[PDB]
Amino acid sequence: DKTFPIMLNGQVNGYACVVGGRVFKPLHVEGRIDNEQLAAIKLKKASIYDLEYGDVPQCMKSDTLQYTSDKPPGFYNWHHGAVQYENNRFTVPRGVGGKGDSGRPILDNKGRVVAIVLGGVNEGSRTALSVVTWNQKGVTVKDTPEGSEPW
Amino acid sequence: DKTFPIMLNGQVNGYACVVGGRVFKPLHVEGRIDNEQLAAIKLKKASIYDLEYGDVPQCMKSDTLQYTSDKPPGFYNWHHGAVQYENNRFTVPRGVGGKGDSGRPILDNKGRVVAIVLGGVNEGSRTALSVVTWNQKGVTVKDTPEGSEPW
Amino acid sequence: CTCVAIIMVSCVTSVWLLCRTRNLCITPYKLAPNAQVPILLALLCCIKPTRA
Repeated sequence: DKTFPIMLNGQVNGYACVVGGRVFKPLHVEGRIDNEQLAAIKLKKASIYDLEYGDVPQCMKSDTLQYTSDKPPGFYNWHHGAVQYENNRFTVPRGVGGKGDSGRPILDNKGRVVAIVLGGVNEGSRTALSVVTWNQKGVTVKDTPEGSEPW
Repeated sequence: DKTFPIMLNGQVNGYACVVGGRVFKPLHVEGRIDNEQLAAIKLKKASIYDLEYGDVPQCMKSDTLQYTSDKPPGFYNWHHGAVQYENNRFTVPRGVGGKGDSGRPILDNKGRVVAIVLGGVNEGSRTALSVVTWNQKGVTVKDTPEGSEPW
Repeated sequence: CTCVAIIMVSCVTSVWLLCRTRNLCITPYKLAPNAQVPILLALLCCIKPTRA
């Protein structure tokens, strides 16, 4: 796949994903993308959806395909495991869910991204993810649990 | 060990070392360290005692330890060879004594850094090195033999 | 106006040489944090207390 990291003071504190048409980078992290083809892109602020400008050149457009509605509870892959739930994400166990991780795509079995992880460090017995999601008819929402500290 | 060099338009002309709690850099060279974590640090200038600022955090700190007291004239290791001298520096043969070898640490048998070279290109059959060290009670002094060019 | 110029120049010069004396107090001893520190050079001549 393709997900270039964001580095502030040398170390890695976040990752920026590229969806088809627009590159999505969280703004609760700060730093600079190491790609010279991506650092020249203008930064456009938004709400906590964390938009950025889709000034991707025509040579390498459409990196990943997003996934619309009709989403089963199913089994969905994840960079450090798997999440099996639709309304929120699966309460993944401890260990996974550290720091410097927010920005990972959550893909289906076909490789279609359905979410972008932002928060939910610790949620009791198992940590619950705070992701952005597309609703029942394709509008982007933000889903959070109560008392979820960001990354 | 960890001793990152100093870059200036591609060619190597200086070396920067990391001690327990601080970083060092000689003043006879100009250039930028290629490490991004070692480039944002406020390196403050000083006198011949060579005070710099180790503002990097703990998680990579103390790659090597500075030498304690009770210094014999016995065996000391070196990047190009070995040295056996405490009051002065040993008459190493040719090959070492070129250009851009400033800042290379001088270590003991137990991997502990004793001195940091700054000069002494070629003094005939016997080559001396102008280094810094701690004299008797840990006070950091600078030793320069006669006719020591900046090397 | 000439008298306040002397009291301003000599004030910022005497504390300039004192700041050089304050700076040279430390760089013998900040270079080796493992070395012990005398009690005369800690608070009387210089400012730095015992740390770490």
